[PDB]
Amino acid sequence: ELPGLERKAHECESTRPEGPGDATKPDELATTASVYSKLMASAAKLKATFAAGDREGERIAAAIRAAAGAYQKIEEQKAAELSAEAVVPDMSGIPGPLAIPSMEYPSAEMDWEAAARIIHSGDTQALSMKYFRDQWRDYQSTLEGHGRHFANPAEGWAGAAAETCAEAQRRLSTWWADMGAECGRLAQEATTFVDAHDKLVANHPTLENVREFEETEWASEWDRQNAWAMLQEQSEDALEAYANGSQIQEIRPGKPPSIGGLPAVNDGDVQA
Repeated sequence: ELPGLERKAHECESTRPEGPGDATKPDELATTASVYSKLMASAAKLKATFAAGDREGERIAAAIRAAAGAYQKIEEQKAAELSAEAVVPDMSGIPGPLAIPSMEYPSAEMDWEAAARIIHSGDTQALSMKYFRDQWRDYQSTLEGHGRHFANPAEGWAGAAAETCAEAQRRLSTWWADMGAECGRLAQEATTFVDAHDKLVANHPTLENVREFEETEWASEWDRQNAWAMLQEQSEDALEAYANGSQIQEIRPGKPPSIGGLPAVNDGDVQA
């Protein structure tokens, strides 16, 4: 039994804390739909990548357990019952890298009463997306804490295999950190959005603006017309702000590093 090595291995398979959940768009405007699918696409892409990383962390655990099996083979070839060649860790039964689903990425007038309706037929506070944003943001730190599971090499283990695992462990550890920064990246892109949406709600004519105009007894058509003109301008001006002020970026996280073949292991690799 090689408990230092099993510990490292077990550490490596560690359950990754849950990613952020589903969000829903706050309304039915074209802008909203376009920006929303892009954030959903970005998030989709990250989950698929973290799953791939889950594989690598697990491949490493297998690597270490394979070396461990190799070490026990060495002690077995200490048959003092029959009275010291290096052994290659069996990796012929270790899962390969989990493929990252090649899913593609989206990319992009009406009267004010209608616009108003659509807007206020939705969540004017965009809580699902604010929540989505909140979650992704927090996951940054979490994913950083997660990578700490790999940062430190098995204790009392030296040799080429042990340094091979170490370097691979460090690369995964750094990568989970970088994946954490991608969370912060998504969240800032979400924030760009919910803030812009918030400005639209704040500046587009409200449902009160609608009734106030529909229930007004207008002296003439000139008064009624000129009063409409101003709310159609106000509608269009806020909606173009929303369109420009909400355009956002595609999150493209890099594939996790993989560990590959281990060398042979020797007696005296592991502490007594």
